Amino acid sequence: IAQVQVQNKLQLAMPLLPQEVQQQGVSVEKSSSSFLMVVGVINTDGTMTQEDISDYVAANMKDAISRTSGVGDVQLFGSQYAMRIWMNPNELNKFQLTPVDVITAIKAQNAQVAAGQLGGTPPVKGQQLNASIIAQTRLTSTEEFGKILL
Amino acid sequence: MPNFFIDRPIFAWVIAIIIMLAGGLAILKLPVAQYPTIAPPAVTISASYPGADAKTVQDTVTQVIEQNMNGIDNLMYMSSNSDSTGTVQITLTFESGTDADIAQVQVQNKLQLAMPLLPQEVQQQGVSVEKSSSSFLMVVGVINTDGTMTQEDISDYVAANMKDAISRTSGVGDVQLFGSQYAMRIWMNPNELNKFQLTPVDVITAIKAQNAQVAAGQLGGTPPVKGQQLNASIIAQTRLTSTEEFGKILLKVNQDGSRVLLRDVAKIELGGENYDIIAEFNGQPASGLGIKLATGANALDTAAAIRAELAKMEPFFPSGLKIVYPYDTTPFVKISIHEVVKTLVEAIILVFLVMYLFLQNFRATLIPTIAVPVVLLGTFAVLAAFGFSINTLTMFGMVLAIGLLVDDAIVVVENVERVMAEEGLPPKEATRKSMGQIQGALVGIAMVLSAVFVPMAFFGGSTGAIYRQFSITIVSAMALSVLVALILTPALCATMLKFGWFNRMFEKSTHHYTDSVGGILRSTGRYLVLYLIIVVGMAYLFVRLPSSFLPDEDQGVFMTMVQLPAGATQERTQKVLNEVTHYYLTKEKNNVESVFAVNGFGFAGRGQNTGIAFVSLKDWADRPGEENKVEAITMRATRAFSQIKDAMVFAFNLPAIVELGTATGFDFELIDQAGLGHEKLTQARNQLLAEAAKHPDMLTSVRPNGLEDTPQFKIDIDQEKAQALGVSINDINTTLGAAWGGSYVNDFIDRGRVKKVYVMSEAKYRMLPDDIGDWYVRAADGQMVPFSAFSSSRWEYGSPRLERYNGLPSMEILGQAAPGKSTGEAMELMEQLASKLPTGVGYDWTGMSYQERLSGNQAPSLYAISLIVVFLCLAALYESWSIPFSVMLVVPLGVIGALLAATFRGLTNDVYFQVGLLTTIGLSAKNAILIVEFAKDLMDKEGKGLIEATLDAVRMRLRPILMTSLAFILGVMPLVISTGAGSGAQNAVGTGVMGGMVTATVLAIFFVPVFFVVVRRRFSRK
Amino acid sequence: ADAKTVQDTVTQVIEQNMNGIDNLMYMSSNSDSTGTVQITLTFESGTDAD
Amino acid sequence: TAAAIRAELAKMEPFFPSGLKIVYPYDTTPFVKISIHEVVKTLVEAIILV
Amino acid sequence: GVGYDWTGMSYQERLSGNQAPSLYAISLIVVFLCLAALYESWSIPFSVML
Ligand SMILES: COc1cccc2c1C(=O)c1c(O)c3c(c(O)c1C2=O)C[C@@](O)(C(=O)CO)C[C@@H]3O[C@H]1C[C@H](N)[C@@H](O)[C@H](C)O1
Repeated sequence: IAQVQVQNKLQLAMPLLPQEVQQQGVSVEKSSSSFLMVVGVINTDGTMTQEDISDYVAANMKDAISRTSGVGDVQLFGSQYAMRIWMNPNELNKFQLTPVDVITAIKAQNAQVAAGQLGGTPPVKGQQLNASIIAQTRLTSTEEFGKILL
Repeated sequence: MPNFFIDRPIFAWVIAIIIMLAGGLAILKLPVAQYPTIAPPAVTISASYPGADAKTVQDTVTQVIEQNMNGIDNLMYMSSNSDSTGTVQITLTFESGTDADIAQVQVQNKLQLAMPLLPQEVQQQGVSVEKSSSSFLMVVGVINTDGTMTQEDISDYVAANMKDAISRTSGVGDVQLFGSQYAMRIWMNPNELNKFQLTPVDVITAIKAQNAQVAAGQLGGTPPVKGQQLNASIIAQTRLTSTEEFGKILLKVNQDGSRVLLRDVAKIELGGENYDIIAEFNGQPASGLGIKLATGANALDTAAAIRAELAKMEPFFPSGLKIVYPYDTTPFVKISIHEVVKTLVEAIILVFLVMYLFLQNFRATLIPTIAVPVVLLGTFAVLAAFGFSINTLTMFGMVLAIGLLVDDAIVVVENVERVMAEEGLPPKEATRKSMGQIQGALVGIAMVLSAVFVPMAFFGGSTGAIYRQFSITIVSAMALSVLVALILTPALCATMLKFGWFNRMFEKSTHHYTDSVGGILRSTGRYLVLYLIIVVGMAYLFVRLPSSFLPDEDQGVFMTMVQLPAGATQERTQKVLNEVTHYYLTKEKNNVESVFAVNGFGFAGRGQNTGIAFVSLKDWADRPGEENKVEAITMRATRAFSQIKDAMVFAFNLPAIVELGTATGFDFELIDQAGLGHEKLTQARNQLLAEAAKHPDMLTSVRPNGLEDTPQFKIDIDQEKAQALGVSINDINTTLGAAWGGSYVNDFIDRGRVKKVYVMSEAKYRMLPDDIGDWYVRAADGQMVPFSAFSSSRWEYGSPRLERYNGLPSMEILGQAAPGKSTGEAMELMEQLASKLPTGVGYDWTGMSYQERLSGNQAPSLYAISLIVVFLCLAALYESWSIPFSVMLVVPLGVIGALLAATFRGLTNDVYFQVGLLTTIGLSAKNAILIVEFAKDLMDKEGKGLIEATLDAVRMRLRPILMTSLAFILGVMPLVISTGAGSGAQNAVGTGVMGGMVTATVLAIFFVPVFFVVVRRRFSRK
Repeated sequence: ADAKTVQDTVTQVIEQNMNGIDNLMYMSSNSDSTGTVQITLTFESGTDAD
Repeated sequence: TAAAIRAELAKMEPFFPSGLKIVYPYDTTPFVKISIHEVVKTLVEAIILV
Repeated sequence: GVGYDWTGMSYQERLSGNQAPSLYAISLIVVFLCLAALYESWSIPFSVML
């Protein structure tokens, strides 16, 4: 309960938080101040980096560990990868663009979305062939992004 | 005690009255319900996004959504599928017997956060979070019989008018709809619409602000001005509330006073919300309403009340509203129940009759017969005292118990009409000294006994529970008995207690019988050989005896499996259903009572491609033999249902306990592990599978439980051109979207009930890649362009459904053990075959195969602890690390009688039989104790001589044993062992004992006296 | 500005739904002009509120 | 928990990249394991002086 | 097509009413029976209870 009770209330300020909080979701949890336990993960053959690890780790194992009883908070000594768009001003000052511009890009060319489909759900008189209609996908490599057309 | 009680037996009747009273309150205070609660508590998480496709749900949806299920408490494992029609299930099964209210919270309330990055399309249709269960109490259906009502008008009405009816009645654990409720439908046509230079968009926004709700002051309320007197409430804009009002939206005005309404671009109409599940019952528009328990009410009352409620209310809304019940779990209980107390009741009767025969008497057969009932009736408030409840598990729980209730009664009165015969005092000291010799024995055979039962309430999971049902029952029954025979029986029969051949003619075979045996015991160890044979041989049987859970049972309903091929489609899957309707209505009128089939479900995943069809038979009555029942009706179907097209149609009987661990089968999920993608996994998936079938030795039938890559028609917006042509990528996307997957504008209220509104183009314009075209965007300049303008089409393959095991992509494969082999030795091959696959590809077990794996085998360790405490108790009924060792070697004698349910009958080692196989080693080793007591009693007291005792001690026993032994073996052979319908576990319960009882006697009489000496003498040697 | 408007819009829904829920004795709502609504559940005594 | 955590990872160890080792720094478990056993020895032990 | 129930105090009230004629009954019967056991006499109670 408490954990309960608390998020009854919370929950009625969701919808006043700034969208950007919001959206990195808020968390509630119960647990111990101190740490149970710390789990190194280095790599032998200098085969990956500081970064690389922290992605693998988050991509790999921060999961299950948080999702896993009485584990009730795993810090993560690192961060997972993200699509990164270290801008440069000079330029967008040159070709005459602001991040705003850059951004709106990023939502458009990097995006998943939702057609419908050919055997049309409520269909017609009398039809064979039904199948989905796929449009825009979600970008997927360093590359896709910054070939985005500005 | 029973000495201080024989005395005041006026008391041991008060005692006999509370105990009794308490099972009347408790009979009343008792739940009743087909089974109890034996599956682990899952929460499912349902989601929808009109027109997605998989990646586009998996990556807009499942994920993240995963990613953040992360700090709920007891969870076992999670999966998750995302398929091609919006949906996301996401069940998360949890540890043994958590709190369901508390999981579900948590689960969800940690959803609450989630949402923020769930996409505005979803956010709006709701994710709901809720509890496993996807079949229970009854399923009312609502039909027309005019051709008046389509689906939707029927679904509507149901939702309109009865759904809450019902969903509030004593029971009724929630209602769920076999339809929709009207929808403001709004079917665009890019023609009648490009003519105005209008996209769906402008249709969209229009319907938005033409139909909303706008705030608006009062007149005072706030701070007002000196001396007002008017407060009212201003009433701005209000939801539209018809097809009319809707057809009147100024989508455009051109300078000619121009009137571009909605219906001038579309067509308004009351519609359904989802259009893609065609439900009919008997050829006929349908719209059922499923409805589940209530958690601690009573299947029996509850159905009543729902039948009730319908009945008051079909005096209403026009045409035929005929309300069928094409599923009820109602009979199947009642009809059980009725046949269960039929068992008790009669197994008493039998005591009485097998009570003339052994005792010329009457006020003695009047004893067992007010003592069982008083042992039952209290075993009703023990149940109600550990919550339990009245269900097919618990019921049979006391029938596989009868044997030991009964016995314990005759056991006491009959020690009395031995000792009050064989030169003995009146009732008085007859009892006092009678009771006396059994007193200790009677107790102490608690202990020993409890130890061969308790164990069993400790087991695994889903399974363990069934067992615990059985375990308590028996215990608190049996252990109830003892206590009632040390108290109401000593003082009962001690207070009322005073052919032409059989009498002296039994006093014949007895004499003749102990001779025989007196030679057995000259030789001595002669038969100990003829024993090890009988040991040895059990051992051969145990192994041979097949395994399981609960023998399937006929339930008066089963199912048909339609499953049209790749890209199928509704229209063309109906036809299939219509045949699986016909070839059920026609070639089976004397049994099909009602086909209720529906396309767009087949729990393999949804979509015009698949339906499923539940038929519900006529009453078992009207179904004579073998051929007229299920296994059999379905037999013929299945075979008569191949010869059909290229459309695979199966039929099958539901499993025992719907919600639970079916086949003895395995469940095997392939997980993903790294980068490997859909494809790579699809590679592993296949390799492994193919592997598997080159090993029919370990036997098998591995299957992907899930779907092939089908082809995908793929648009593909050309961003450059689109800027270029002056055309917003939102307008494209949208317009394609709402043309084709429809979108859901806002709501409106329809004769009192807010109801969604959907906007999406007629079908005519939306069927074939070839129509893409009809569809035209306004772009920046008033120039209405088309697709080819800025988009290109290509076919692809990809997934309609997409698997993911806790957090992460995963397939799913299930197959059988092996005519030959064990579920366990088969797991273990399938895991070597899994050993040697492309790195990345993991593999892990679910369902059943978490059960079976985890706990799984424990028969062993739990039985050590009985066969141990059986000893430690037993020896201190005796004072001897050795004499007890004679009461044991009984165990097998009883087994082989049981186990020849192999080679006389077509059966398998299954809970119903083990639980038997328990009940039989009660009677048995307590024969053993009594006997080897009587054989102790002499020797210890009046030294009555090494064997002199053994021969005398059986000498005085062969009745009691033969007495109940006779009661039972008839007690069980009734319907139990021969039965038409509502049965099965009937057969299971009996055949077990019935056979295991035989020997438990027939072997016992001779051996046990053997045993006694064989061991009392060996332990004082040379 | 919305009388019945609320009662059909939030209140109803929230009610249709208040089934299942153990130990529940009676429920009792009421819309409102200002658009506030109070559904209310009350359960058989000594039930576990939390 | 620790057992579970530990035999989670343990469950995802045959499939990390190239050379990547869970190591094990600061973990507070095994003392409370050893410790609480330390005592136990003492029970048996001073069974044996008595 | 119109009717009623009670709420709060009342529905408590009515509930507390119709309960007595059991509360007496069962309580009697419990004593009568106690006396029996106690005074070993299926008869002595009859007295007392009268
Ligand atoms: C793992 O759960 C299940 C497993 C197997 C197959 C099934 C289900 C299942 O739950 C299920 C349903 O719950 C429902 C239906 C159903 O056919 C099945 C299964 O086949 C049919 C239904 O959609 C109609 O017949 C409507 O015309 C009604 C109902 O909808 C339910 C389920 C929705 N997903 C839910 O959000 C809604 C309110 O109730």
